Amino acid sequence: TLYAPGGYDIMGYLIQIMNRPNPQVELGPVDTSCALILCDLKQKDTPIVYASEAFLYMTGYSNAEVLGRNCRFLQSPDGMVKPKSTRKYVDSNTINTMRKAIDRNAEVQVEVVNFKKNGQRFVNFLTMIPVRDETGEYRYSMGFQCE
Ligand SMILES: Cc1cc2nc3c(=O)[nH]c(=O)nc-3n(C[C@H](O)[C@H](O)[C@H](O)COP(=O)(O)OP(=O)(O)OC[C@H]3O[C@@H](n4cnc5c(N)ncnc54)[C@H](O)[C@@H]3O)c2cc1C
Repeated sequence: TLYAPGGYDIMGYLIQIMNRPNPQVELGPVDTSCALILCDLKQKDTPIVYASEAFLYMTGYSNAEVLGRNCRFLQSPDGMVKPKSTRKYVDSNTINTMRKAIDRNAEVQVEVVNFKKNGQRFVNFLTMIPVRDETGEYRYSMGFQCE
């Protein structure tokens, strides 16, 4: 996984999201003080390319343990979840809903059981919205996590 050398336009993307003409889920106002991440949809397995301070702190994982990985790792108390595996602590329907929404560039909002680095179980009120890069086409996905 590689990252944009100059960094990501997180604030620009936040504004883009709040300005979206056809919102499908209720986000309301959000900013960089929250736990959020940006994944690259044009790279293998939609890797995380940006994680806010709040996300790292809320989950207990460091930047080096988050960047370049699919966020599904939060689905196991040991931070290890293989793609297509049948999770034993997370509802399959919820996981499937997330997968199809991403594949369709459709907004989605769910409550999913996740685990912190120390293994603590928590419910993640998660919202994901597709983001267009400078080309005007969808390239990234911004996720908003809330314990
Ligand atoms: C920006 C962003 C932020 C994210 N943040 C989080 C986060 O904070 N926490 C989190 O947990 N995830 C998060 N995700 C989601 C995660 O990265 C994956 O997208 C999610 O787990 C679903 O995709 P998958 O690849 O894991 O699917 P898969 O590994 O393919 O798993 C799908 C599961 O659903 C079941 N299933 C599939 N199809 C069907 C069907 N037709 N009928 C019945 N069952 C079916 C299967 O049994 C399977 O185990 C985020 C994603 C993005 C893009």
